[PDB]
Amino acid sequence: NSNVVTMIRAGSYPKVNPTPTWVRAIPFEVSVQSGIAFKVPVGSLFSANFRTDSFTSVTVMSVRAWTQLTPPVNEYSFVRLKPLFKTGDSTEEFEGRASNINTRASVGYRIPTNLRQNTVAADNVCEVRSNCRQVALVISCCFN
Amino acid sequence: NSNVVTMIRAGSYPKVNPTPTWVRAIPFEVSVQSGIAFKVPVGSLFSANFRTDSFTSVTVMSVRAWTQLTPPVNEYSFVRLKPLFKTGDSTEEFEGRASNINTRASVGYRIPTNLRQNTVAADNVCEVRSNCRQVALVISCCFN
Amino acid sequence: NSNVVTMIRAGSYPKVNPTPTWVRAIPFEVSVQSGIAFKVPVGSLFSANFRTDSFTSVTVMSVRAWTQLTPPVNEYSFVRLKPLFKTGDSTEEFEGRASNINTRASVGYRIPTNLRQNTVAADNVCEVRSNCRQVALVISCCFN
Amino acid sequence: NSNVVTMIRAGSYPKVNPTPTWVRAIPFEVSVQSGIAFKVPVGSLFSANFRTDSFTSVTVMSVRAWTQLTPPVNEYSFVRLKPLFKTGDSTEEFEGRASNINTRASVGYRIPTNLRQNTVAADNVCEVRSNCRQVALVISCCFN
Amino acid sequence: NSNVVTMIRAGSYPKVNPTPTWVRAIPFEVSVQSGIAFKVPVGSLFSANFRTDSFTSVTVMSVRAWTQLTPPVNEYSFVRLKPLFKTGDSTEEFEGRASNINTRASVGYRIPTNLRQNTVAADNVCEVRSNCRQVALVISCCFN
Amino acid sequence: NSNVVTMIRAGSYPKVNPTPTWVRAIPFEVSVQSGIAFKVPVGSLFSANFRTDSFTSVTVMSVRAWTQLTPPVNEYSFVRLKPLFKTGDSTEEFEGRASNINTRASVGYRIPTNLRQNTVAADNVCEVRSNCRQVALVISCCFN
Amino acid sequence: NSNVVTMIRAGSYPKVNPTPTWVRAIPFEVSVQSGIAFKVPVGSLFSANFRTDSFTSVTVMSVRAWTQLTPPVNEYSFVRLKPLFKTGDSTEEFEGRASNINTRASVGYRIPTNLRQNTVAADNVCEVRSNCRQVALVISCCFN
RNA sequence: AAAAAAAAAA
RNA sequence: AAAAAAAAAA
RNA sequence: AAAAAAAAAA
RNA sequence: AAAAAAAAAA
RNA sequence: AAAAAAAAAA
RNA sequence: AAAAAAAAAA
RNA sequence: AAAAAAAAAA
RNA sequence: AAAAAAAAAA
RNA sequence: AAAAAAAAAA
RNA sequence: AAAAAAAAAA
RNA sequence: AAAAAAAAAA
RNA sequence: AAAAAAAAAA
RNA sequence: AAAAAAAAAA
RNA sequence: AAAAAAAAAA
Ligand SMILES: [Mg+2]
Ligand SMILES: [Mg+2]
Repeated sequence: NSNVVTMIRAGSYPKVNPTPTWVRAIPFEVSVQSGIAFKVPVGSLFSANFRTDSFTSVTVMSVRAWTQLTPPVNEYSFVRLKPLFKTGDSTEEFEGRASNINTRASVGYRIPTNLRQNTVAADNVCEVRSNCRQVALVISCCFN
Repeated sequence: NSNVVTMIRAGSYPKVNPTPTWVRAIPFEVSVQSGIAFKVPVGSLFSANFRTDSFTSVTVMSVRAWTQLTPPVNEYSFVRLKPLFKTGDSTEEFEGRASNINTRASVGYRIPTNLRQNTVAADNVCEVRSNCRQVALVISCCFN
Repeated sequence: NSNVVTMIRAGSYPKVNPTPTWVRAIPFEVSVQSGIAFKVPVGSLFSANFRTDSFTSVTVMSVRAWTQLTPPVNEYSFVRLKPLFKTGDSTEEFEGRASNINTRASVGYRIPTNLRQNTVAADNVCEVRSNCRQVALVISCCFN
Repeated sequence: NSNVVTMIRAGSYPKVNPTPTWVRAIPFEVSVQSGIAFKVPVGSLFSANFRTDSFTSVTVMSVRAWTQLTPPVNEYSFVRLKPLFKTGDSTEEFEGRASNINTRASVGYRIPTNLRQNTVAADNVCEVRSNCRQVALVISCCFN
Repeated sequence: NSNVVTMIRAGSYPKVNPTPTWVRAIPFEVSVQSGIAFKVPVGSLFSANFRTDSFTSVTVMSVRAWTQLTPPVNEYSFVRLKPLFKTGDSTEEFEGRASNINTRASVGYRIPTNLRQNTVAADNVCEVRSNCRQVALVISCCFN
Repeated sequence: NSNVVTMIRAGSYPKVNPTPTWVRAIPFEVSVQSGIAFKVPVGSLFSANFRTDSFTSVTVMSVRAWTQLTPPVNEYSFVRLKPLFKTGDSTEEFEGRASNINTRASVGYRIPTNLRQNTVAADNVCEVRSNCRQVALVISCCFN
Repeated sequence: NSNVVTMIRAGSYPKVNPTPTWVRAIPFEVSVQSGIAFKVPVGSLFSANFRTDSFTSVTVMSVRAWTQLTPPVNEYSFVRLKPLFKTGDSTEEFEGRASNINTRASVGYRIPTNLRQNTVAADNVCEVRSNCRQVALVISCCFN
């Protein structure tokens, strides 16, 4: 390959976009209480911590969750996800449980193409339930 | 395809990165004076206007330039690029000229793999010369 | 095949969901008045009569309608469907007519993937018009 | 694919059923005492918690069990299942044991076609034995 | 081919629709001010001038824009499009620039299937920015 | 497929037409008297009820007719069509009869390419005769 | 297949045996002391608990052992098996050790065809040694 | 990958 | 997938 | 290995 | 016959 | 399955 | 798809 | 056309 | 020779 | 293995 | 050249 | 059409 | 894609 | 013989 | 020999 700078025979000015879209896998944690569902805010996806503070909308594709702290004594960890949507919330409770007391419980869900619209900060992604005080989420989405 | 939310049989917690790299084509303009070279600052690449204010380093791959305003009376536009490098500046003057007085002049250069290291805000990319008061640049780079 | 109970070499605890989705064909009737459009409520889809009272949302895929009572004297039955959507109602009037005075008139419409979002009890599916006092609907949908 | 609503050339009124059958995997827990067998009631399968309260009968296909709490000190978890049938109870004691003290014990059994008849709330599925105070069951069945 | 009228052996009365959908490419202009974004109203798509006054909803598929008047002295034309959506506005600024001062600048964007829902008169399609006082749009859509 | 908005590399301004042609199947009814021919006016094809009020001309391709009300006592329905043309009316009487007293009679005719010219509101399509007080027409035409 | 009882064209009285042989995998536990070998009695294989109380002889094919309780503090479990035979005891000490302190240690041995003779209650199968107070055995044998 | 239940298509 | 024991079929 | 987003090449 | 949802198997 | 009209792609 | 009547073409 | 029940044949 | 139950192997 | 009667499927 | 919408044919 | 970055699948 | 000049490799 | 830099051609 | 109109057949 070349070891020096070389000329580029540029043509006309191209189509440009200073603020493009971005497909990402965003990791963040949420605090969870015993027997109570926690509504995950879409606003958590927009942050300088993820280089996404310039976005105001996002299209969520999938959600994965893991328990982030140990479970109560004698128990195995569990985590549940209930998808939420502006056009109508679901009543599914996708659940994962650990089979070793020292291991994380995990589960996830995919959003179908027909339900992949935008969401803003004030919207919620899903409800999280667990016997662990913290849950780690990894959300696959398209910032736009 | 599916019309409803479906379960994802998630496994162990994956490797994650909240602040990934980003390959981009960044468009911006610079002011140019007659007979004077303008040093293009790398700092112009880091801005909320490009969603890149969270980065402090960038690896430039190629630089393309176009005249952005009309040339002086009776003249055809021209633009020249002189690559700059922290390990030693080049003396090449890659030039493009218009063949129609109403059209932009354009030129570019590719940086070879061996010279693709990082640059920070205080560094300069290249020197620009033109008979036009403004030059539009489109820089292909890897933010990291 | 086996005539006795046999062991299952079960492994780790699986992913579970006590409240899954359900693809259905829901039959119900609506009362219709001469020259007046009847707005079909989505709420009619949630009922113990269909085993769907545990759901609060549904994604409608297609709607089919049949006249359920005889038409006025000297006439042939007819039924019209006008799709309704939260993002904007349609002005289509899909119509079917009977070709035998003693036979039902029928028609239907398919909702495209891009318009297959959720609906809740307070929403309406479509407007029904007919010269018959009752119309029988069969709605293909995904409860979630 | 289509982006708009389209007509369906519906024919005669079809055969319908407002209350269909449903093949499911039902997860629930039972409390177990040391040295005592717990009779699992079929009634636990009918609940609004599973969207099955509209059913009064079910055909069980298979039963899987996991210990749901930690075992006594110095021990490895174990779980046993004894199939029960209205025409004659079995004396099999299908057992699983953990090989790591921190892991669940698991086992299951399949019901042969010849023994797949209906069961009602007052009937029992099987007897559960364990050294753990709770057992998690996942029953594969056909609600009708 | 036949030179006279011929009989058609018609059967039963067909399914009919007096008010069908219509796929179109709608051309219209908007006034634009220096440094200010113009919100393009969906209402502009419904007009007797396009034979679309009978529609109240439309599904936009793509938007293309061209500068419609000459740019300021010494400049090249430019046009920018920022997609707007009821579920969340985008922050993309798709841009085109002219490479000849006497030529139009142009750009466009495609709406993905998952975001192709209906819009009504009060909704907005996108924001337009330009250095030209007028922009000509051609919107590909499905009236319904 | 894409889940986000994407750029379109638009070129020059295309050829456009705000008021295009439209191929349609138009359904409407006419009142018919015993032993009297009813001249079907072309004007009935132009109406807001069909989204065609912006057109003033139409090219008819084919005409189909069905009896729309029951026939007199003891009789079977019948319908006759006599094509009319500005350059010379036909004397054909294309006829259909029912073979069941409760069923519609139907018939149609195709206009040959050589006779497919435009017609305006004041023109007539055909003459209708029937023993039924109403006839339902479905006219295949090209609005222009 | 048949849904009713059907005739069997039986012939002469067959050879019969009310008390047949049985190939089994028998699970049972033994108590073990630190630094002391435990002689496993063959008599443990004959019990109503295994449905084998009607047998007085058995041919052992293989022996597998697992530690059944946790090991002493700071240690990994271990289990050793020394085969015993009426014609001459072996001096082999087949051993397994755990590689995780929370996991069972396991080992086994196969008896060659030439040493597969019968054993009665008063005979011993093998000697067991372990640092765990209990060992779980699974013996593959032929009851006769 | 096949099969069973609900749905859709053919 | 083959083999051994019980059973069934051929 | 294919696909989607950004980029580059053709 | 294929596909989508629940389940089962591989 | 082909064709005509509107649209999109190539 | 073939044939018969009128017409046209070859 | 195959299968199940009764019968017949082989 | 195949299948079902228990076991073993792969 | 085919056929006849009843049934089921196609 | 394929596809989507309206129409026509098969 | 291939490749690089982010993502998804296998 | 080939060739000429400088360089590198073979 | 291929490749890299400058040039030329296609 | 094909096609168009009327008829008949398939
Ligand atoms: Mg009848
Ligand atoms: Mg471990």
